[PDB]
Amino acid sequence: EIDYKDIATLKNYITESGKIVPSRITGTRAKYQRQLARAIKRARYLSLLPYTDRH
Amino acid sequence: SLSTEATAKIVSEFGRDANDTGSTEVQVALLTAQINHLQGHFAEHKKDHHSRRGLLRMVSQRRKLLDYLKRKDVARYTQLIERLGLRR
Amino acid sequence: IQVKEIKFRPGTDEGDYQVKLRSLIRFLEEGDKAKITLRFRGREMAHQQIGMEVLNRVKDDLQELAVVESFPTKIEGRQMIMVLAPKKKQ
Amino acid sequence: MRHYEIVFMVHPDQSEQVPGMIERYTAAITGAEGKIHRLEDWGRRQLAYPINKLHKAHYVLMNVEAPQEVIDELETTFRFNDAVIRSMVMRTKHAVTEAS
Amino acid sequence: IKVRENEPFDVALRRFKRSCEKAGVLAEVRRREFYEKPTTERKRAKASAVK
RNA sequence: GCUUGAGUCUCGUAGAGGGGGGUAGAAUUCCAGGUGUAGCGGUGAAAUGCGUAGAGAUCUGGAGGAAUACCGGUGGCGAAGGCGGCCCCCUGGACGAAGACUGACGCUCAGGUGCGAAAGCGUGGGGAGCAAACAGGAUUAGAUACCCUGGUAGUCCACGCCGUAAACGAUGUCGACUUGGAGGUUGUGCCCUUGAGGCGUGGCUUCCGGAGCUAACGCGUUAAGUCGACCGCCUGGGGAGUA
Repeated sequence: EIDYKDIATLKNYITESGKIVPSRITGTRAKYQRQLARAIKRARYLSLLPYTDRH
Repeated sequence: SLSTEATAKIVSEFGRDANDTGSTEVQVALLTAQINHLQGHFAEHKKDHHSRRGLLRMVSQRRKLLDYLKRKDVARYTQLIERLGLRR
Repeated sequence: IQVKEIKFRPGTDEGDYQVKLRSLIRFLEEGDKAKITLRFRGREMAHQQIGMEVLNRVKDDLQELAVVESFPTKIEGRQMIMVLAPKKKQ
Repeated sequence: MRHYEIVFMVHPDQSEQVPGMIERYTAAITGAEGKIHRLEDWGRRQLAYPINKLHKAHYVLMNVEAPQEVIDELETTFRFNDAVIRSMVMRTKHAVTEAS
Repeated sequence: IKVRENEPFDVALRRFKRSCEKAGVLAEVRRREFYEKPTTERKRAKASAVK
């Protein structure tokens, strides 16, 4: 749920281009969605999930 | 803001009875404690207006409570004004 | 030389005529061609003498400002348009 | 009274200092009467994007509840050292063990 | 904003993208913030059909 | 004398409320180096204008300040101005669950203190891009108009002054009542999350639409309804928020 380490479950919620899917298509509760954004960008700071495949 | 153990200490030491938190006496004491502590935080940065609002509100609350107590009785007001050391 | 121009009319009043003249001055000493657009309102066709004298006065107002090249001969439409040229420096 | 979770970065070829490095932090925090809960090292892992050249740096995991000053000076130690790389610390949310 | 199509068209036929441009949001975000104006999508077209 | 008005402690919850200090990436410029010879530029109004001691193009490293892409959707916060990268420290309010506690301790506010976007002025600091005044070209009956190429103050920082806006929900505040609907969101109830269903028992917010008001448009449990306590304001347009 609120964790960030489980990159495996976190991966399917992001695009191959590196963007984040909006909650409209997914169909999830908004608070879950903001917690997900928190977790993904916290991962981004620590150099686990790339910003994009540009480099 | 005020930590729980400090609140317990002040209510035990200063209150009239056990679990007597409804008294205006403890109200005034706790408000004075909080404002005296917050003097440290407004001693710095001199711009946090959005809490200056709360400080003014609580000062006004203390003023009104003390006025009501003095209007109702004199002895308790004298005991407070001498013991706590405020207003002057 | 660019093409610059302001409206004309023989019966124009005093002050605005002088401001127009001063504007034409600024344009000439900044190198602008002289073009005239005078619109004819109604029955101005019976004042040939005074109209000619007023046009002559207008040109005389440029006695020490520029040099005259052409003079009107025929009319096509409602107006005749003449071109004036900058004066050689002395 | 205040939990903290700490993970930082370290140079890949400098894995030799890791034992004594973590020992001197754990000695400092034990002198700070901290209560450790679990330790782990995921090992070197290739990172998503190259940062100041370099690749596949080494990781670390800690866990401690302790006062504030000590985390301040250990943060400063992270600061002036140049053999160390990105350091990040979270706030409270209590303590959780395991979770490799 | 991207085009990766073939030879034949080469001219216009992106007027669908003109319709999808939504000139309101671009003309609103290019020049300053408003915070009360992009509502024009609702509350003033359907709710103001006054006869 | 008393608790229904009002205030306190127990625990918990949400949240771009504020202030101070670090950190990061993408992107613009400027610098160095590698491969190298004219473009940028409304070109349905038309081209000048400048870049030509090695460049627009493409790579490898630095300088440098500024703002924080998708999340973002009136969704959330505040007394109104207003609030958006991420880390840490000080700190403000709101609300929920049932518990005890003081016993009218309230409401409203003429003069008076406080806060109050952007332009302005004073001390300094800083200057990436930006663009009032100006510089040049095209522009037509006619441009000191926009269109294009450059370009100072100023937008940035730290202290002080300035008190105004369509500071509009064009609806001053605080209470007690009166027919309805489909939502967003927030925590607990005992179940029957076991599926996303039953208690809204609350708070803040959307959009339609009765009785009833409304000159009309329309308002329409968050009233412009029926009542109460106050305050601030109005008597035709110009002359005028002028002297």
